[PDB]
Amino acid sequence: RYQSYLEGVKYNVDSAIQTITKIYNTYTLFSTKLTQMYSTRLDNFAKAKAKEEAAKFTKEDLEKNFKTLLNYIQVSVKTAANFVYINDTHAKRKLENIEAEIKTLIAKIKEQSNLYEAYKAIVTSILLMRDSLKEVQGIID
Repeated sequence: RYQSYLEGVKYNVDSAIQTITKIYNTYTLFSTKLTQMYSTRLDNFAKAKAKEEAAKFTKEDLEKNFKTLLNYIQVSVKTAANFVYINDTHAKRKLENIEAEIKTLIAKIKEQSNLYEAYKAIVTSILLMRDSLKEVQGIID
């Protein structure tokens, strides 16, 4: 009963952590394509392929990943609202703080026309958020 709440929060927090890693790995890959397409060491064929690849990253994909992240945390918060003990109510409080931050990041992404700039606006925040979510996992398990 109460165990299924703890299990549900653990699953959704783990999925949120994975989603952040997916977003950060996308940023890393995007960055390398932008570097490659202006590189002086690469030939024209290779730079052209890198320019094509840099153009295939979408704001839609970033926004989808952020909606996936928000949804995992929102389920975590709804489930954690059933927590009653001193340590797991603290986990619930951290998750609500993280939910609010995710909404702020989704708003920041909207106000950036340039996709790389949108990633740059959120990378520090999501890296810190992943660490905070790792703390949450320890607080309850």
